[PDB]
Amino acid sequence: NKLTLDKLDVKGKRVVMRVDFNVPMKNNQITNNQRIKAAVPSIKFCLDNGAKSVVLMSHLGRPDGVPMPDKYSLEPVAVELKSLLGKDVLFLKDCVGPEVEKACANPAAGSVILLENLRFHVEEEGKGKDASGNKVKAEPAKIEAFRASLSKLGDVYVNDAFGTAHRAHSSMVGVNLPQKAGGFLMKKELNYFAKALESPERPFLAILGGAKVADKIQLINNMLDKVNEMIIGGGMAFTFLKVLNNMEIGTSLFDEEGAKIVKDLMSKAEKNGVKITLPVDFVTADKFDENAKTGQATVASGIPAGWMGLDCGPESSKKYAEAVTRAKQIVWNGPVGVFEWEAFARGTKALMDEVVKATSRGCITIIGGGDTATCCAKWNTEDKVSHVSTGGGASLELLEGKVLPGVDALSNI
Ligand SMILES: Nc1ncnc2c1ncn2[C@@H]1O[C@H](COP(=O)(O)OP(=O)(O)CP(=O)(O)O)[C@@H](O)[C@H]1O
Repeated sequence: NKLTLDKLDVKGKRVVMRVDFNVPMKNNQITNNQRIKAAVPSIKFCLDNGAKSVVLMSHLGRPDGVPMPDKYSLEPVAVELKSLLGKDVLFLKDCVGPEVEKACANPAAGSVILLENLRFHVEEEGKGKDASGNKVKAEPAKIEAFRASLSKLGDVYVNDAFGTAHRAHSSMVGVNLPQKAGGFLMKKELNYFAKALESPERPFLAILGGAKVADKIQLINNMLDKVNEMIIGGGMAFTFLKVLNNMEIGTSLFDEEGAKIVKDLMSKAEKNGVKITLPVDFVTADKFDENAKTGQATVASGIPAGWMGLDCGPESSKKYAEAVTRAKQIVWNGPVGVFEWEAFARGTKALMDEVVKATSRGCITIIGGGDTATCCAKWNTEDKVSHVSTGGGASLELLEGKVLPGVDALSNI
């Protein structure tokens, strides 16, 4: 279909490799390195297979096309990468231009080079904001030059940046080398998602959680065409409960736009035979705070208002468990409560326990990136589910049935 790294001859070749090293940070300290580790297999393969160089490029955060070295440098990533790889990483303070080109022209065999944040240049995204905060547009000649420069850095191109595969950015689709190969991470991610979406083992359970409904309509709709069961949890559930069940939800999140289509979505489900599991009980809070006073409510009792519901309750966890038990395949995108806070994490943790249990008995368990992946780190379960995705937005696009420009741009095999 598409050329992949396993099929690519890299011996004695400089490999310029787009990766997603857009890792969570604080005070320029990396807080989850999951994205970095995820790329190691492609990098090692290249090295073990005689690549002259591997030049790594990524964005970090949204500097919006202006240099932000004290907020968004990849320098910390170069440090973490050397540790993961047990090899030196040469960090360049830029990604394009004559000095970087000189550095990458003919490196000593086995050289690993990490470029500075691609997004310090407006050319990468093709638009951005000026240093005064005004929206600005990249210029075509400059974009071409930007792409040309990156292109100079390797003989062959590999994209392992699954997390960025939804972005038609210069580094992702604009590289002007004839051989453009998907990396092992890109391959792995797509395989699990394809199987899940094209050819699932059944029953196929989707667990969708999150705050709002409006932004998930395509996703729910598409998933309803694929799955056998769906759990809808988190903040989004209140919209369904209020509309469908007449529930009193207090101050819990309510999506007015979403409420308009909830019925239509449930109709599709019924028509398709998809069993919907909504929460039946809740952990309530008197305010939206980590340390709020908490209570308990049922759909029938209502949320006494305007208290808000911030986790599912024990009976919900039981129904969720029952669904998990039924499943031979699961895709989980979204926590079922405010997992960030211990008083409202219980539902999420229990579900994680169930998902882990399912994996141990052969359930194919796919965790969407973003918050759900974060939970995997938090509770140390990355090696206990089948797949923890590195791409939240990207994975969501696939789940919505969308094409990834980063994949499309690869060479055909
Ligand atoms: N019952 C509930 N009430 C309010 N918020 C809830 C909730 N259950 C979960 N959440 C919150 O939902 C958040 C995730 O929701 P959402 O739909 O906004 O994804 P998101 O904010 O990650 C989109 P983006 O990718 O831009 O960050 C988590 O931060 C969690 O605290």
